Amino acid sequence: NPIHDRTSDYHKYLKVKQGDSDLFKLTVSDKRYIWYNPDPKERDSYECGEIVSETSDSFTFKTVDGQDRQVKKDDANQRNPIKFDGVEDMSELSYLNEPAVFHNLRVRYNQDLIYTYSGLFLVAVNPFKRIPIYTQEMVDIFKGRRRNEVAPHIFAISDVAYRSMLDDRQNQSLLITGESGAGKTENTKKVIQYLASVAGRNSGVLEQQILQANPILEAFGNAKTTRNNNASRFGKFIEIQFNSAGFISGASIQSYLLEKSRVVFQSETERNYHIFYQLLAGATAEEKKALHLAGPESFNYLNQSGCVDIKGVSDSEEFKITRQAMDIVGFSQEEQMSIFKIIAGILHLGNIKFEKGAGEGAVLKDKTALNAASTVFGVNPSVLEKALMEPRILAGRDLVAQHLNVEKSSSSRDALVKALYGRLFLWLVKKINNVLCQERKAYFIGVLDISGFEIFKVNSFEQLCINYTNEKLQQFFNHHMFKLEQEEYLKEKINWTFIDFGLDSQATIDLIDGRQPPGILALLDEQSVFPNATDNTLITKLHSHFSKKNAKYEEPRFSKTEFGVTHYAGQVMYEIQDWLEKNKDPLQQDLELCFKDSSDNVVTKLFNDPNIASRAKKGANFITVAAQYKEQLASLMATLETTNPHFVRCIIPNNKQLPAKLEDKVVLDQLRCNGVLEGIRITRKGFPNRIIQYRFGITKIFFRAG
Ligand SMILES: Nc1ncnc2c1ncn2[C@@H]1O[C@H](COP(=O)(O)OP(=O)(O)NP(=O)(O)O)[C@@H](O)[C@H]1O
Ligand SMILES: Cc1ccc2c(c1)C(=O)[C@]1(O)CCN(c3ccccc3)C1=N2
Ligand SMILES: [Mg+2]
Repeated sequence: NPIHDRTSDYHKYLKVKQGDSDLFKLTVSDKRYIWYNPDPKERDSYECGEIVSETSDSFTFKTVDGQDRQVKKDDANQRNPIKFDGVEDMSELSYLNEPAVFHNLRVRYNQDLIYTYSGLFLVAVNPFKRIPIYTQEMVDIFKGRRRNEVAPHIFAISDVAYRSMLDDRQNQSLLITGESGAGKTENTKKVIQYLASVAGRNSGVLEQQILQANPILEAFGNAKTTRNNNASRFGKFIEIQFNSAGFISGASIQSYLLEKSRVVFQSETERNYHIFYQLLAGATAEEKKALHLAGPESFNYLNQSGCVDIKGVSDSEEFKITRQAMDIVGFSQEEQMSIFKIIAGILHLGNIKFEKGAGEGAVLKDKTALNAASTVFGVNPSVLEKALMEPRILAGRDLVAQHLNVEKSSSSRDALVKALYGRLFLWLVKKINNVLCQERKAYFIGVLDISGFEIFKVNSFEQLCINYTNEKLQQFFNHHMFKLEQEEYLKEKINWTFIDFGLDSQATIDLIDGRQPPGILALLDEQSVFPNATDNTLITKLHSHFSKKNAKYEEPRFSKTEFGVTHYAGQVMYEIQDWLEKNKDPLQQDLELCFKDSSDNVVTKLFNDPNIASRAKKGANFITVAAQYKEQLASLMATLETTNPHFVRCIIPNNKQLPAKLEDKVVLDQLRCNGVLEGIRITRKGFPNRIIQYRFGITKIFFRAG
């Protein structure tokens, strides 16, 4: 049994190494220790001091450099006896304080033990290197094991959810939180791997298709940002579906709004979506001539950020892997070829250069890029040129050809690019779901992988929606861990004094999405239909409603175009430029009419299939992106409320994507804003189990521990 064999790989990579006689000596020491700050300006930098004396209310301890200091017992962060260092479940610690919890994660992380329980939920600290704990042999070890029978692991919480699903006949979710780069997408994939394996299984083709969906989604929906070389730029909820017997019967991917803006613009050092680099690196021979391709430096949409490759990644090899996944999932050769024509066409569109005509209207003097795009998309270049520079609109009921200047023509060309790419992405997910989901499900385990909290030098509308999604997820953790839990204790009247755990994201949520008094998204929508609005009237309206009024909002003194939201994970300043256009998300109807006539069978579907190309109305206006965002988030939250949730908190070790480098302030900020210590305390002080060290409740008896 590998669990008990100290030579096994399980022991070697998932268990705390045996300590030596010198460590034994230290472990039976009668000395006692304290975690203190050498510099009180930096509360997160701790050293260990020996406690050398005490009074009824203070400790005196030695500092690393010697000099003795005193501290009130009520302010003291005592160090755990060292037999606790490496403990698998931190609810076992005697002293529950910040430096002690960090220390335990630190000891485990120093020996590549990245998973640790923190009471009821799992903490996963990103190793930023490969650790061989996800093999089939590891999978087989965890299969069917109760949590306290095996070491902490993403496989274990996955098995727990799978047995709860069987035993309780109840849908489950696995909610994996974390800032950008923390490990959500990798851990998501391990949960899927594990479930596909243990739920069977000779009848392996579906399981393979499920796994192969990922390189396709990542190639199109992930990109290098400053926070993650493989940042997810869309959120997803993956439903792994099981028949009533408990075997996997299918899967279905719910994808959320994609950051289409990245197709046309990337900040310094970032990349566009991986697929563009994969194509240009990995085509073939006649693909490059058939698609009129050259290198990334030759395309405006890839030559701006100064970064065309990612250390340790071969875009040409990844292209082979993406195509191989497209084959396995079932995309035809003609379908793959049309997918790449659309990628190539986008890049050609981005190389159109509009310039000033005799008058204010733009003209196109060099049509090389226009012609190449039109060739690959299968559209008429003269019709496309006219739809870009001279689109027709109604003015009242009259039909009037506009003549757009350079800036507007360029923006319209970008709008067409973003629509093509976002619609292609939706089409990819739809095609995948049609393959993966071929049976009605009895049960599901849903795994949520959102885009993680992020802060850049410039934060725009996309960042506010990403960070709001993260705030809402933290609140769902707070609701589950603290608020519902104490609501039960009351509904049962069990002698329980309510405890304020001081974690409540409600104020920030009402600021962003309040109705009600109206929050930020509601005012954005109101401005979006006001004929006379500008990004400046919008910011003025926000300040008017919130400045010196809402405690989570800040009107900054250093800028007239930004506002601050105090999120659970820190304040973010948001630049208002282009918000009304991003929210309206316009696309000239003459461009749509041009692409509806495409000779290409995939392009034609992107523009004629209503599930892909149609947009809902609200009154006399198309539904705004903020409204679409809210519908998606509301649908997710409604789904989660039907499941029994399991939480995995991914923690990034530093801001440099490096292994073996824990950064104290970075880690501790996450431990605080994630509510990890509060989560351990409720576990310890509360009454985790109730049917039908104790309380007799009105209709159940509640159990502690044990
Ligand atoms: N358990 C792991 N083993 C090995 N490498 C990992 C692990 N978890 C994370 N990584 C590395 O860390 C990188 C970022 O992790 P990822 O799971 O993509 O982050 P994320 O939380 O999904 N970020 P985002 O999509 O931007 O919100 C990965 O590409 C891997 O290099
Ligand atoms: C549950 C949910 C709902 C909406 C979402 C997300 C998740 C995301 O993670 C994103 O898919 C990440 C990008 N993003 C987005 C992009 C542009 C505009 C608004 C949101 C997101 N919206
Ligand atoms: Mg991700």
